[PDB]
Order: sequence, then structure tokens, then C-alpha cells
Amino acid sequence: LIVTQTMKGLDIQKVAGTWYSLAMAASDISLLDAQSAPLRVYVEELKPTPEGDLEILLQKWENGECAQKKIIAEKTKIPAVFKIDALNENKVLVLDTDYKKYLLFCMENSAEPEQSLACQCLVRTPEVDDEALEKFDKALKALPMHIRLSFNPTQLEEQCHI
Ligand SMILES: CCCCCCCCCCCCCCCCCCC(=O)O
Repeated sequence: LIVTQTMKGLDIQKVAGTWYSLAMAASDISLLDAQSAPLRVYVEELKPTPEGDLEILLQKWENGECAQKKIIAEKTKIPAVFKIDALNENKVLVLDTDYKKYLLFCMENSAEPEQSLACQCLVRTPEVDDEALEKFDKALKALPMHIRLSFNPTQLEEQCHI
């Protein structure tokens, strides 16, 4: 609920398939600065269940190499918001998507201390999409980000964007 842009009328079935993590931003540099930083995750695929939960396939660098990870995001009463559960119960919020080209999401830790908030611009192809990046940057202008990364088409085709 730090982020107050939410996709009205989200049809979670339609975000299925392959995505590319074109850009990332976080409120804390340490969340994204190294290959093995904790929210440096490269989205591969979204797999919505029939009950409306969301299976997530991603990569993450750990122990000197690019590892595949599977993650379950459970639905809530709000169609745009999901919970990772696991250790801290992180919420994931879909800000905006048009399903066939881009999707903007943010995630926050359900409490703090020092605020942890990270967002991504996903796109459907290995292409720099200026319009989506522009919407991403607009979405974030009033959020307190201190690190922003983006990736070139070559990196997007490589595991962990190396
Ligand atoms: C509805 C659109 C939603 C798309 C965006 C997905 C959001 C990704 C959130 C990723 C945070 C989790 C941090 C990485 C944990 C590694 C995994 C450890 C393991 O299970 O072995």
C-alpha cells in the first residue's frame, strides 16, 4: 500500500507466458546493486492457476551462478495484489499492464524499519520499449527509489542478464 497506482479490472489469466525484466528500481541500493543482491530477480514466466493464484518462474544469481527459482504468489481480495508468503509475506502489486506488451509491478515487505520497495518493468519481447519505460518512470517519479537498472536486448536473451 505504499504504491497507490493499481490496475483496475486486472484479468490475471492474461498475464500468462513469457516476460522480460527490462528495468528494475528499488528504494535501497543494496536491494539491487550486485548480481546476488536480494531483489535482483529476472522474470522468465508467469503461470496463473485456475483458482487464480500465480506461479512465478525467475532466475536469480546465487553462489557464483544463475539459478532458476519457482515462487507462488497467492491471490488476495484485491485483484491486483498477491502475497508471496514464504518468510516475511511480501505483497506484489500490479500497477498497470496491457497484457500483450508490458506490465509494471511493485513489491514491498509487509513491514519495516528501513523501507524495502522494488518495482520492475516487464515486457513481452527482448526489445527496449521506450513507451513502457516512460510509463515505468512516471509511475516511480513520486516513489523514493535510489537505484534503477535497465538491460539491453543482448542481456535480455542471456541468463541472469549477464
Ligand atoms: C502479477 C505479476 C507479478 C509478476 C512479478 C513477480 C514478482 C517477483 C517477486 C520476487 C520476490 C522474491 C525474492 C527472490 C527469492 C528467491 C527464491 C527463493 C526460492 O524459492 O528458492
